[PDB]
Amino acid sequence: METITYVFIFACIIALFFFAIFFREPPRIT
Amino acid sequence: AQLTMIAMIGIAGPMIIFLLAVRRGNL
Amino acid sequence: AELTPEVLTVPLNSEGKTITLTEKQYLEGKRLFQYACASCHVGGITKTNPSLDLRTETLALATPPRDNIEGLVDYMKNPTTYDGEQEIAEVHPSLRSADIFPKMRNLTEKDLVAIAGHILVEPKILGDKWGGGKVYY
Amino acid sequence: ANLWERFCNWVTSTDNRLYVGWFGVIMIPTLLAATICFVIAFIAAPPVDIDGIREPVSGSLLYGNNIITGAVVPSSNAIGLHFYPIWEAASLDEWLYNGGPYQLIIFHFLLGASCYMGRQWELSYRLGMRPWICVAYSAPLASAFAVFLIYPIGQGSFSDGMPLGISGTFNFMIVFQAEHNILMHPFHQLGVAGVFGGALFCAMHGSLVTSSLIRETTETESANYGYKFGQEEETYNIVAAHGYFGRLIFQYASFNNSRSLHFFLAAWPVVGVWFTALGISTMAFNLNGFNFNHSVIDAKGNVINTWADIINRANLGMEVMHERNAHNFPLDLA
Amino acid sequence: QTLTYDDIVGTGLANKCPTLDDTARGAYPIDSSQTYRIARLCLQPTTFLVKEEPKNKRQEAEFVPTKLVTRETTSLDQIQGELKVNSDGSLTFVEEDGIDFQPVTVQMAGGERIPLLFTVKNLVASTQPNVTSITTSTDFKGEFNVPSYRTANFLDPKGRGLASGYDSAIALPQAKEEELARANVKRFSLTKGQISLNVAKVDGRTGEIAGTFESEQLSDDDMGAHEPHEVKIQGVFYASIEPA
Amino acid sequence: GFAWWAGNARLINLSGKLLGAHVAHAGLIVFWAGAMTLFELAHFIPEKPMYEQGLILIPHIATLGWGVGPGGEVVDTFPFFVVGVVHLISSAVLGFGGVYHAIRGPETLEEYSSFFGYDWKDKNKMTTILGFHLIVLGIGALLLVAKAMFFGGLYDTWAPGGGDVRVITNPTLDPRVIFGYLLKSPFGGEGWIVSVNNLEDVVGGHIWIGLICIAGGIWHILTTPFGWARRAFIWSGEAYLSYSLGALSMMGFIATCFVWFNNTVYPSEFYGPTGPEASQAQAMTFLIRDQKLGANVGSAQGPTGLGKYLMRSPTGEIIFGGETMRFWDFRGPWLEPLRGPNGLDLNKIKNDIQPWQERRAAEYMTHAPLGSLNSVGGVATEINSVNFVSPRSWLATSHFVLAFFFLVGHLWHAGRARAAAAGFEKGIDRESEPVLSMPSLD
Amino acid sequence: ELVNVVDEKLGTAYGEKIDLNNTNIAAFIQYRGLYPTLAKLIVKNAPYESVEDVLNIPGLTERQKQILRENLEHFTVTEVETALVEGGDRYNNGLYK
Amino acid sequence: MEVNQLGLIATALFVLVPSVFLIILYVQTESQQ
Amino acid sequence: KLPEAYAIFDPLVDVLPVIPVLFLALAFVWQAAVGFR
Ligand SMILES: CCCCCCCCCCCCCCCCCC(=O)OC[C@H](CO[C@@H]1O[C@H](CO[C@H]2O[C@H](CO)[C@H](O)[C@H](O)[C@H]2O)[C@H](O)[C@H](O)[C@H]1O)OC(=O)CCCCCCCCCCCCCCCCC
Ligand code: CLA
Ligand code: CLA
Ligand code: CLA
Ligand code: CLA
Ligand code: CLA
Ligand code: HEC
Ligand SMILES: CC1=C(/C=C/C(C)=C/C=C/C(C)=C/C=C/C=C(C)/C=C/C=C(C)/C=C/C2=C(C)CCCC2(C)C)C(C)(C)CCC1
Ligand SMILES: CC1=C(/C=C/C(C)=C/C=C/C(C)=C/C=C/C=C(C)/C=C/C=C(C)/C=C/C2=C(C)CCCC2(C)C)C(C)(C)CCC1
Ligand SMILES: CC1=C(/C=C/C(C)=C/C=C/C(C)=C/C=C/C=C(C)/C=C/C=C(C)/C=C/C2=C(C)CCCC2(C)C)C(C)(C)CCC1
Ligand code: OEY
Ligand SMILES: [Cl-]
Ligand SMILES: [Cl-]
Ligand SMILES: [Fe+2]
Repeated sequence: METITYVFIFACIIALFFFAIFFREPPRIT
Repeated sequence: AQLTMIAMIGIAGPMIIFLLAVRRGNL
Repeated sequence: AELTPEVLTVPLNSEGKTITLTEKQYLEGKRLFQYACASCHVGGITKTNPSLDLRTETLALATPPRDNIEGLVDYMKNPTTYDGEQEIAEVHPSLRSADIFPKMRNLTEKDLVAIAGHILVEPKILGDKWGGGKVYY
Repeated sequence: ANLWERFCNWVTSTDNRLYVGWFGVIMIPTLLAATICFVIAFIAAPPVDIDGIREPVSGSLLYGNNIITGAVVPSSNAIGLHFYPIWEAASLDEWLYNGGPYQLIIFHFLLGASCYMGRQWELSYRLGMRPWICVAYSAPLASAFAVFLIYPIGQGSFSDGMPLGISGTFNFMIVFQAEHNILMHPFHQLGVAGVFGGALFCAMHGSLVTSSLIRETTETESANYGYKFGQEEETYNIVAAHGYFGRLIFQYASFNNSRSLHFFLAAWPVVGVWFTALGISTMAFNLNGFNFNHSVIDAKGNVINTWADIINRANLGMEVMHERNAHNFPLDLA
Repeated sequence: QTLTYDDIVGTGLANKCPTLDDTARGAYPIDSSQTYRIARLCLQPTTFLVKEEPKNKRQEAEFVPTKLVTRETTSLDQIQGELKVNSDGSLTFVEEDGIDFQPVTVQMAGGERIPLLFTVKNLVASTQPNVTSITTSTDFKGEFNVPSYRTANFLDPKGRGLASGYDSAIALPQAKEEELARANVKRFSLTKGQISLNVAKVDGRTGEIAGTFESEQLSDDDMGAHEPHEVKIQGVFYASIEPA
Repeated sequence: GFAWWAGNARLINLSGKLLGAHVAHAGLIVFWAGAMTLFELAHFIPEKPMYEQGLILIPHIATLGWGVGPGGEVVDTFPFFVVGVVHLISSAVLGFGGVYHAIRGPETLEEYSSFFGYDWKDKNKMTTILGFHLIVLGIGALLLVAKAMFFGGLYDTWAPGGGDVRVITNPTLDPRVIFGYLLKSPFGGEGWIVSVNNLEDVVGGHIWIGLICIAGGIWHILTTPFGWARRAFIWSGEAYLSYSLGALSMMGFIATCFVWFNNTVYPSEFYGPTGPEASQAQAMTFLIRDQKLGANVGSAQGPTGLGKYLMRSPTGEIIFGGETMRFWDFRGPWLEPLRGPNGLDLNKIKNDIQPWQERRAAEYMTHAPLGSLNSVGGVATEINSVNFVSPRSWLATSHFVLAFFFLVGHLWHAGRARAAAAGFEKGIDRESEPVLSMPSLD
Repeated sequence: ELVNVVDEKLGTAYGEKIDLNNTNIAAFIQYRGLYPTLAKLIVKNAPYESVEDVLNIPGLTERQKQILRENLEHFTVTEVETALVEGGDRYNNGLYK
Repeated sequence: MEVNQLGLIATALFVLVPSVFLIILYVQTESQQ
Repeated sequence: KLPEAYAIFDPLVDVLPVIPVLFLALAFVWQAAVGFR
């Protein structure tokens, strides 16, 4: 149960990276 | 003394700058 | 505390006699011990055979007793095993083996007395640290 | 329109969301190999005989470890510096007992990170930038090379490289202190100066700029909405910052030139970390931190201890305990 | 031809015992008077078999095969010792010395590691009576000693040992100690093993022999922490005989 | 354009002042080699091993066969004096040339002579100067061969009877051997070219290298670069600097490992034992001592269950036990007499260890390359008494450090060369910022 | 029922004399003329049933016998403890300094 | 392993409660525009 | 030790190897003399 918890949190961080890179707030000039 | 010789040697370089600048050469 | 004549008074032989060294001889000997012996014997141990050390009590149970100037001078000439049963000049530095241990070549007789005197004095100064190893560092 | 020219054009394109490039062509596969092997082994690898004494060490979550204690464990001392790819093992079981994943991960990783550094040069050229961001990154890259490759080379074994784990990292640095005394080594001290100093200048520069933001917002909104990405005008008043900081110390201890300031910010930590990387790398060949053990003695010859001797007592305690079943002879010469 | 170190190094051949030619169907005759030593005895395992535990009553567990995970580090070699002739014609080999142990760990299905001290220490092995010649039908049967896989200085991962180490679970200061007795008190086992050596080849001229061996012994018990498994080793051997 | 702290960059297009900078700097090199040898000889006590004396240059001269006899004993110090004096004197002549060309000589060479003048962008002239220097180096390599074969030989730590100066009459020519080393894995038990372990292969490889260098020199005099090379490279002074910084970095790294692992062209007689050697020596030392007391070293089970003194490598070879199991690829003259075909031979161990090998083992275990920055010998926890740091650590560490900064210098100047060649080394043209003319990524 | 057999042995003569069947060979440095030669002989020819058996080692010179007699009272014998004599531990028990 | 039984719910809420708070705030931000 | 005929120059030779270091220092005297032009 501890193993599943660690891998779950790790996997959520990877998903988050995917969203943060590809579904970011596009930076727009002024 | 080894402190004697490394004094005559260490003064050489700065003496070259000194002579050249008070004779006003290509520095 | 300081390096007094009591400290510097060590046994000359097993009969009972004593010689009193000078500060000069002592610092002389320490210096030659570093040149010729500390690579194996730093601190009074023996790196290449730690079961044998330079503690005065160990030397006194050596055959030929070695806890005196003469024992030690002799050992530096014609070393033996601890029971005196075999000469070991071929694998231990000594004047007899100075062809194969070149550092022993320039050791005069008085150099030997200094070295031997340092060996006997140091345990009087450092106590257990002499020959005790890393436990006492 | 030529097929290879088309491929060369996509490879080096500046329109890809993530730049590939020629360095990226090595980086991508090598980092995926290292990453995928690391994640699998961190979760599920069985115990590894790191010191070659048939004393396996459990590193993975499934074998009783948590996040803090887990590691991918270094390859066996029996292997030394020998190359241990999977195909040199009789079986994956053998490879796992003997530590083969550690080699796969660190060699792919070092390659891929080296290319990461090349990639930074390369995108800078395609964008018309100056080129030296990659020189900055070479400080951490060198540091990774030191703990994963150089130190194992000098000591003769990947079993003494840094574990890929949090507690394994600590084991590494404790045993390093006992065998080298990194703390008394000047190149580590510059590392500390590099890293303390960089955190300091990080905070200063951040506090000085924030202090001198030009009022562009109300109290109800984040000051951050006063900068618009790509605006031409600076967003703070460097003369107000210089006037503040010059008075806090004195005038000529404070920068008025933003280019010198930012170069200084780059140079300080990069250089201190270069040194600390070189410290690991030179203690790899046993040129160790200063030794002042028994350097002060009294007039009789008594040892008068110093803080350096107390350090030595600690170092001795680490020495006699580490790898407690692995030494048969009195000197731990590697 | 016999090879040099630099021919062998890194091949794995160093772990292989010498082989005899298939032509070698001789007989080495034994002068009951004269005495003989074994100059070299070499044992190469090829197969590690471990006995399972069958859960319930006399369901008689089997010997199941295992994967070697410790590589080409298993052979015994340079073993030497008296080869005697007894009153009754039997030959008895008494081991004296040699590289006569190797630690091995093998892996059973499911992943369990089984370490063992593959050994013939103190081997005494004896033919049938009235040998008079060693031949491709001669059998040596013997027993040997299997000391603890770890010796007395071994420290377990929490600092506990037999001739050294802590005597308690120092990380659990006020735990009840009786549950921990078996882990806290290390003991040193010394068991017996059995070997059969079957000569299948003989060079009458040279006095070399080779063949096949089966031995049975116990695996490591982790200084009494858990119960051992019975192991069976199969492999090939090589000896050379010399007049005393 | 350049600041005082980038002041040497002002010489890029002044071939005359740049010739002077190079020649005066070559004088500093020859000067150091000269003074330092004389400093080492002034301090040299012949009854002490060289490696107890902080000597790094004298061992280089001894290894070339001068000054020494059997076993590495020093027998005649006059060749060490000579090598220092000659270097020393020759530096004045380079220094003279160097300050002449930097201060008074023609500031640019091209007006004075079209032979010595160069423009960095002239691909033919640059390949021609490269051609000349390739030949010089070819000659240098053959000087090593000439010494080995016609002027005394070289020191051979492997020569039977303790090592000795030996003339080399059958150099290895077989390209399979010589280029075989270039193809060996750099990993353990393999060593790439750092494993070279006999002088025949050393001398043979240098014949090859000298021929290849002379042929390439001639090739590069007679050719101009092909179009694939022309389009692949930047052609500028700073770019050529960057290429050479890359190469010296690589070579520095190689030399690091060579002085750390190799005991043929760095004889341990002179340089002290390698790390692996000293570790193997300790296991030998205690095997010898315990066997003398009655221990059966082949049958002693150690705490882990592996042999206390002897175990098996992963490919089966009988090797020393304890942590030095990592060092079983070590080969050395005091230890090979105990090796048979299966690794270390138990009957040779039991019967044929000589005293000289006992002495050498003890000597090397107590002179391992461990010590402090302030030259306290040994592990970090040892007390002051022994003033020793192995030359092998001094040379390994120093050349690691230099190699690393030259790789940094390689990156520095390569990226700058690229940016200068395309014209944005000074920054981004506000009126033509390339990103502002690209589509956005999202 | 689980005892540490090395600790038990410390409660016998082993814990106060040189035990001819169990003690590591370095201990013979404690008395005069016993190490290395006689200590080598004594360890090789263990075990012994009484202390006095040491004198029936073939090869002793009469001076070796005399040395042993001067030291018989520093010797004891107790049952061989497997844990103290396996692994070659009578020659090297992992203790140095 | 003999781990603390309440570690799980401690962890689940430590993730869930703050994360949910941010998600509420973000979603109602996005639907202002 | 140097040949006896050169013994007089022992203390000069003990100082000689530091001289290349002194050329580095010298470039900074020169540049202070011209104002780091
Ligand atoms: C994000 C953007 C980028 C996109 C990238 C692409 C996305 C896709 C990502 C790929 C993710 C891959 C995940 C890799 C899993 C690796 C599995 C492994 O290694 O698993 C391998 C398995 C494991 O094998 C078994 O592995 C076991 C290992 O057991 C261990 O593990 C067990 C648990 O399983 C227990 O713990 C056990 O006790 C322990 O010992 C035993 O050793 C068995 O004997 C052994 O057979 O083997 C098998 O059969 C393997 C089959 C190969 C057999 C060899 C035949 C030769 C073929 C070589 C194929 C090369 C591949 C082609 C390359 C390219 C082609 C163009
Ligand atoms: C063959 C080697 C080589 C050569 C010929 C050059 C040549 C050049 N370099 Mg490069 N460089 C090199 C190696 C080399 N470099 C290395 C190895 C690095 C990485 C460390 C660099 C990093 C580098 C940078 C960052 C820059 C140059 C620049 C330049 C140009 C001007 C340099 C100058 O005026 O220095 C003037 C010399 C000094 C200011 C003194 C340097 C002081 C050093 C750092 C102290 C070292 C002290 C030492 C460790 C011990 C001291 C002991 C004590 C007792 C005194 C010039 C073309 C500049 C450039 O881009 O121009 C185009 C520039 O900005 N160099
Ligand atoms: C090995 C190191 C080295 C070398 C060989 C050079 C060489 C050179 N530099 Mg660089 N430089 C260096 C290090 C070096 N530098 C460092 C560390 C810095 C940082 C401060 C600089 C900064 C620098 C700047 C800022 C400039 C140069 C320039 C020059 C050139 C002209 C100097 C001049 O006008 O002299 C003027 C100086 C003098 C007349 C003073 C006298 C110095 C003499 C030569 C000392 C010799 C003493 C010696 C014991 C005599 C032996 C004689 C005997 C053998 C016969 C010259 C080729 C200049 C250049 O490129 O010109 C376009 C230039 O602008 N250099
Ligand atoms: C690689 C170094 C190098 C290079 C490329 C040059 C190049 C040049 N020099 Mg300089 N010079 C150098 C080193 C160098 N020199 C040195 C070391 C000194 C001091 C000895 C001088 C002193 C010097 C002066 C005083 C003058 C020049 C002049 C010239 C120009 C004409 C040379 C010529 O045709 O002379 C004719 C060439 C010869 C007679 C060559 C004969 C063979 C030589 C001497 C021996 C070669 C052997 C070998 C390769 C190296 C020595 C062996 C040693 C390693 C043991 C030319 C630009 C002249 C100039 O431009 O002034 C306006 C000038 O007057 N040079
Ligand atoms: C200082 C040495 C030196 C330098 C700087 C050069 C420089 C050059 N050479 Mg010359 N060359 C030399 C020595 C040198 N050469 C010698 C001695 C020979 C005789 C064999 C040659 C033969 C030669 C030929 C025949 C040609 C050149 C060409 C060129 C140009 C292109 C180089 C290029 O693209 O290679 C970069 C390298 C590659 C593109 C291929 C990589 C191959 C290596 C072996 C990969 C291995 C790297 C590995 C990681 C390191 C370990 C080594 C491994 C073998 C173990 C360039 C001007 C070309 C040219 O235009 O001629 C006019 C050409 O066709 N050179
Ligand atoms: C601080 C400056 C410095 C100093 C003092 C040193 C000092 C040294 N280096 Mg290092 N080095 C440095 C910077 C420095 N280096 C840098 C920046 C790099 C690049 C990263 C290197 C890369 C490097 C390598 C790759 C190697 C060294 C090596 C060495 C050592 C030997 C040098 C030698 O013999 O050259 C060789 C000399 C020459 C090339 C000059 C010409 C010599 C001729 C050809 C010799 C002819 C001899 C012949 C037999 C005569 C026979 C004639 C017969 C007929 C009578 C020496 C201690 C060597 C070493 O020991 O490493 C452990 C080595 O392999 N260095
Ligand atoms: C510098 C000249 C010395 C001096 C004065 C001594 N040693 Fe050594 N030592 C070494 C070894 C391996 C032994 C044991 C020999 C044996 O019995 O097998 C010794 C022993 C001694 C003793 C006797 C100590 C005792 O308790 O009886 C003495 C007095 C002694 N040494 C003095 C090893 C080494 C070395 C290893 C290379 C070196 C060097 C030296 N010793 C140097 C010296
Ligand atoms: C071999 C020989 C010789 C030669 C020699 C020579 C070659 C010398 C030279 C020398 C030199 C070459 C010298 C130099 C020196 C210099 C110096 C002494 C320096 C100083 C410096 C300083 C001190 C600095 C400072 C500063 C400044 C200025 C500014 C900035 C800051 C600072 C602080 C850094 C002779 C002749 C003797 C003869 C015999 C032998
Ligand atoms: C350019 C320049 C520079 C540099 C320079 C240089 C680098 C220099 C060089 C110089 C040199 C490089 C010098 C050298 C010299 C040398 C000499 C001058 C020599 C002499 C010697 C002698 C005298 C010897 C003698 C003897 C003998 C014979 C025997 C033994 C003893 C004796 C040693 C005594 C600088 C940066 C500063 C600045 C800028 C410019
Ligand atoms: C002497 C000797 C020897 C021999 C050796 C030899 C013979 C060597 C060789 C060497 C070699 C023969 C080398 C090679 C090298 C190469 C290299 C190092 C290369 C490089 C390359 C690069 C760098 C490239 C780059 C690039 C790319 C990739 C892409 C395009 C662009 C460019 C071009 C940039 C021996 C060991 C036997 C022994 C001892 C002594
Ligand atoms: O430090 Mn102490 O030294 Ca380098 O090895 Mn010997 O012991 Mn072991 O295995 Mn990793 O650690
Ligand atoms: Cl540890
Ligand atoms: Cl060990
Ligand atoms: Fe900023």
